[PDB]
Amino acid sequence: QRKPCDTMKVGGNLDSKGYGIATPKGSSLGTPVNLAVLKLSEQGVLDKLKNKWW
Amino acid sequence: QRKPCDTMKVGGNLDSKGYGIATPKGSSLGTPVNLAVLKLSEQGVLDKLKNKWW
Amino acid sequence: EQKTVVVTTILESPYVMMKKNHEMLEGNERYEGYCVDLAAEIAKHCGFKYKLTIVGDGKYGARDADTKIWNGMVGELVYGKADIAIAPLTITLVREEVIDFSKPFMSL
Repeated sequence: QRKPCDTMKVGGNLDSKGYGIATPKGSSLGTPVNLAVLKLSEQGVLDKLKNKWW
Repeated sequence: QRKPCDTMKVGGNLDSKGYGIATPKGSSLGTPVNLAVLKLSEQGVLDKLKNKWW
Repeated sequence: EQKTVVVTTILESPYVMMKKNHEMLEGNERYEGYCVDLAAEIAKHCGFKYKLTIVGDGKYGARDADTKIWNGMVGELVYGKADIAIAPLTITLVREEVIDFSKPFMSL
């Protein structure tokens, strides 16, 4: 979408993978943010961000 | 790819999901089963069986 | 009593964008974007205080040869420059064995 529109996809993409937040081992911050990510995942707020930024 | 060959895919994948083997809540064998799954994955037999069948 | 944490992020143009007043703002104000407002929402739910920072290596970066000693973005976690990462970074066991990861937020 960033003009000039001189690039294009071809083919049905290659694979499926996830992106996620990360945290070093034993760090206390891990699960209290993971539960917040779960909250957002079930509330669907991410759809607002996707709309806003693509 | 089967004999009639009279139908075809169109487009790419709509989303992504995955399969997992399932059992009732708290089934104690589930972790042995999870280890078996992990080993069969590491052994590449998940490739072997599909390469046989497809 | 009080506590604060340092966050790692990257200026990937879909995910983080440099606000025009880039001369003097702090990283909590320098930036906007999908990662930025996701992080803001996470801190809104979790309540912890934080500061955003760019990855100091500014890149993904490779494994150290024959050692797999980590790149900048991972080392800033493992070596205490930061305590959480919120970035477009691929989930894999070769990383999960070293550090924990959330549930994925997107599939691609």
